[PDB]
Amino acid sequence: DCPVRLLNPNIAKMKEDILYHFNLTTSRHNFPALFGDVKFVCVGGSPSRMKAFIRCVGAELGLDCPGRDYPNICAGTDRYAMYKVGPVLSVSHGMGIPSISIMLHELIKLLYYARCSNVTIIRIGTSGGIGLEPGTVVITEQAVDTCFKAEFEQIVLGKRVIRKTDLNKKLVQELLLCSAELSEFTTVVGNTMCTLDFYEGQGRLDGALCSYTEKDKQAYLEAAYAAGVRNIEMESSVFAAMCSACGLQAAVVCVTLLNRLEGDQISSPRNVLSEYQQRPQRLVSYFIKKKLS
Amino acid sequence: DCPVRLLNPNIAKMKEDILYHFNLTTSRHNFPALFGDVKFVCVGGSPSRMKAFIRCVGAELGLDCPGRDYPNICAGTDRYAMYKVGPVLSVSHGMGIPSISIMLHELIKLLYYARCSNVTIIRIGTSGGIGLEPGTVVITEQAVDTCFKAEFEQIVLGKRVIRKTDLNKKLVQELLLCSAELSEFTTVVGNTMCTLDFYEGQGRLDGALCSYTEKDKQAYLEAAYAAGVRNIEMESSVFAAMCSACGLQAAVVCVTLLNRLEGDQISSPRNVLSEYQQRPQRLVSYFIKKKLS
Ligand SMILES: O=c1[nH]c(=O)n(COCCO)cc1Cc1ccccc1
Ligand SMILES: O=c1[nH]c(=O)n(COCCO)cc1Cc1ccccc1
Repeated sequence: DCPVRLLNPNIAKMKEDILYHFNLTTSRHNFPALFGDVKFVCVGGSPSRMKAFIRCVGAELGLDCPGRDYPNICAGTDRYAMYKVGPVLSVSHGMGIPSISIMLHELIKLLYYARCSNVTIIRIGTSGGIGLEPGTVVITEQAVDTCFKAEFEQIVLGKRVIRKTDLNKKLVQELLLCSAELSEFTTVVGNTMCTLDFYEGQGRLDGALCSYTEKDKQAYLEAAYAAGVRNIEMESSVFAAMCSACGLQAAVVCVTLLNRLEGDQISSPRNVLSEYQQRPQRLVSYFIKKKLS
Repeated sequence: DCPVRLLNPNIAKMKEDILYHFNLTTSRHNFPALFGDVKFVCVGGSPSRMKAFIRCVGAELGLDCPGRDYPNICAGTDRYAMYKVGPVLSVSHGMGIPSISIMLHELIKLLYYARCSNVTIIRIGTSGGIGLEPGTVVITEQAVDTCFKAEFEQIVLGKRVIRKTDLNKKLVQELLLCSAELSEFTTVVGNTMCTLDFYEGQGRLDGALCSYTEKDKQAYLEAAYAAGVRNIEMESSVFAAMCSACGLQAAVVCVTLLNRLEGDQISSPRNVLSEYQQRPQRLVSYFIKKKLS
């Protein structure tokens, strides 16, 4: 029905291709054999979260592997980790726009080389909330920039280029339905601001550098809230800009680890934080199992 | 004798500080005892390279423990890895400005809490060459942007802020003298262009997306070269800006994996690429040995 597509005429003309940061090559690896059956891709910053994710899905799907292991498909490199259980692939992306951008360029080409179709991609992550209790799960409506607009900007051969951000509306509704059925945590739908710096780029007072006042950053966070922003993270704008352009249905599901209107460091005890950290995995693995049921 | 400094008044008012992405805190770790002897810090993208680096410099210094693991000081998290031997720290930083930015805010705080002084910090890494033979090591003179200027722009509370990039001129000279004495590979001094992204951000033709022609990327690379740029990477601009601000003497030493005027993928056999990858490590460990003897 809907094949993954690239927006690059040069790919067709290449004899072989190397997915440098995955250590996978079309000369050595049989892409349709390895990945042709992939229907769900889940991505997140931490390699150990992504392995925890695949194990969670394994057990949900009863495709479980009880007493046994999920090999890292990227063994041989440590730029990203990658795991697979049935039609589900789990991929780490590190932190920040450039780190996920590289992963996405290589992932989208793998999916294309695998002859994948009807792929859903969901980012699971963590975030700072604005005016939400800690632990709230946010399903992103729009991924927005530091002016609270639905855009991703980058420089390409010296020229400022802008792409619109786009997340599948129907997917947001499907995820919300799952969350209501689960009833295990508060879930809200709102806008997610994506920044390039975690400290000064998100109005923190605890960096090595801070050129502004508590009152300054508070006015900034309030202005974000008024424009519909509910959480803050570092990957969502390029993720939304790229995935739509390539024929993938995409969502972003992040848990808030603190309320930024009240401060900058996490004051949840360790057991409570571990619980928050598995909420996006819980929702998404539940959602996948539903789809495969 | 120059202590590490912070540009943030709020730090003195905090009772404790958690370096979230290192899994270290000031209440649970005696930073002066643990890190107080640090005089050199080497940073790079890959944790496995940074572990290889510490093993290398440990042997140079006569501190090597045949049959002992170097422990990861950041055990408990997988955001970054960190290793130590005597007065040398090795820290991974992942890929891109945001990822290294997080690491540098926390590292500079750590060095401050440890009461370190006269610290030298050197980034080792890989790069795309412009008009250099593959495997050439570039000691960066100025870290430049896509206009080819020695500036780093960031958004702070929705506002553009421009900072100067400053790499220590004396340290460049010392690394150049070291390279001439070692005489194990071609070493040049030149400018290094720092881009946000890797595929379209560096004019490659092999991404999932590509908006320009081979001719247009070639012209842009030629304009970079005419402006003094000899290599291209993804972290030098923010590294230079932050380190100079906080009183660390900083330098960047990268190896070129290809010449981008010839194309975008590595023609080098993998055994050769493996020798190239070890060259910045070789130079900097040698430099540290000289400095400490
Ligand atoms: O405020 C945040 N902002 C943010 O971009 N994230 C993004 O996930 C980034 C890696 O920690 C996560 C948080 C929550 C947080 C708060 C304090 C310490 C660590 C993480
Ligand atoms: O062209 C480059 N540009 C670039 O920013 N780097 C930076 O180190 C980046 C992580 O892959 C490394 C290179 C060398 C290279 C070339 C082809 C494939 C992989 C790496």
